[PDB]
Amino acid sequence: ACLEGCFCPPGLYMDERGDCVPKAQCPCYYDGEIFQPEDIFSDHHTMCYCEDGFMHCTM
Amino acid sequence: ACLEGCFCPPGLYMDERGDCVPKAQCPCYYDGEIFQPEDIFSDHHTMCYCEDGFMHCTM
Amino acid sequence: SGKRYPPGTSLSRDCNTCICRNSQWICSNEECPGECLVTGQSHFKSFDNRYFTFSGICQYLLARDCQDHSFSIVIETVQCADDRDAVCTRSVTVRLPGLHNSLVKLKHGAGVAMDGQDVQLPLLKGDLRIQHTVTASVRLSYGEDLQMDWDGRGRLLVKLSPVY
Amino acid sequence: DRDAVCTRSVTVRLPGLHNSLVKLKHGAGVAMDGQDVQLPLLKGDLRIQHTVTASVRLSYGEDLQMDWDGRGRLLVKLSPVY
Repeated sequence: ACLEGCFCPPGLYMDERGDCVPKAQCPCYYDGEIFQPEDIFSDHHTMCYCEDGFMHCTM
Repeated sequence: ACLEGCFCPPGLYMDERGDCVPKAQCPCYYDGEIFQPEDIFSDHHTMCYCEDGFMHCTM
Repeated sequence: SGKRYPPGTSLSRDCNTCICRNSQWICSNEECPGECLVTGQSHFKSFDNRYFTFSGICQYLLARDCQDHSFSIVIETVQCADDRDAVCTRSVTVRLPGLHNSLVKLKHGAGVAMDGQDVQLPLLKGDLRIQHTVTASVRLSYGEDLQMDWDGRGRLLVKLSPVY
Repeated sequence: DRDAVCTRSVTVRLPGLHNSLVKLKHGAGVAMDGQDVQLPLLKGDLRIQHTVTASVRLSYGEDLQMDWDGRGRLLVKLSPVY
C-alpha cells in the first residue's frame, strides 16, 4: 500500500546500519550474501560481480 | 582480550541502530525481548520492569 | 452518509461495491477478510467487529483453526503498570502444524524466536515469510491466508481471508 | 586475473547437533539449513555472534572457533584435544 513511516528521499536507499545511502555503495545480497559494492567473484564456470546493489552473474 | 576496532567512549553504550547511547535509553533484552527503556510489565504473579538496560523482575 | 450521489455511480466499501439505481443502492454480499485486533492495555476486537476488554493475565487462546488445525495463536498477557487495571500483552505464540509442527514466538522487541532460536529477518521458509515492515515492526505471512503484526509493545493484528 | 582466487563462503557441518549444516556467507551473514539467522545464536553448544559488529564468530563448545568468511579471512581455533 501507500504506507506511513520514516523514509528518506528517493535518491537515498536504506542501508543496514540505520543510515540510507545512494545506490552506488548499496551492497548486493546474492544468495543472501552481503557483497560489498565492488566484488569480483566467480567459479571456473560462472562469472559474477556486484555493481550497484544488483549482482551481475554470467556463465 | 584487548581487541582493536571501532568503540565509542565509556559513557556511551552501543545501540542496535549503529549509534551508541548512554545507558539511560539503553533497552533491555529480557528473554531476548527488546523492551523500551521504560516498560512496566507483569503477570499476576511476577512483576517486572526495564530500568536502564537491566530488567528488574520480582515475584 | 448525509450526502447525495447521482444515479449510476458506484461507490465502494472496503468489502465490495454498490451502485445507485432508482434511489436504491444495489450491493453484493461477497465475503471479505476479518481482523481480530489487540492493542492498548486489554482492548480486543473480534473478527465480527465486536469490541470489549478482559484484563486477564494468562496464556489465553486468541484464535485457532477449529475444524482442521492449520494453525493456532496464543496470546500471553501481563499486568503492565502499578495499577491492577493495566494488563498489556508481552508476547504471542504461533504454532504451525503444517511445517514441522514448529512453534514461533513473537517477542516484546521486534524479535521473533522459532523453536527457541532467534532469527534474522527476512525469514523465507517455504510458506511463512517474516520480515520487518517499517524496520520497527514485524510481519508474519503464512501462505496467503494469514498475516500478523508487531507484538512488541502489544498491538497484535491478524488478517484472515474468507477461506476461514 | 586468472591468478586471483578468493573465498566466497565456507560450509560447516555438525553431526553432533541435528546433523545440521551451517553456512557462512560472504556478508557477515550466516545461514543454518537454508535459514538466515540473527546474531547471537545460542543453541546448546554453538554460539554465533558478531565480534566488532563487522565479523562473525562461531563457537562450538569450547574446542572450536571460527572467523569471518565475508571477504575471505577464515580462521580456526582447534584446542589440543584434536
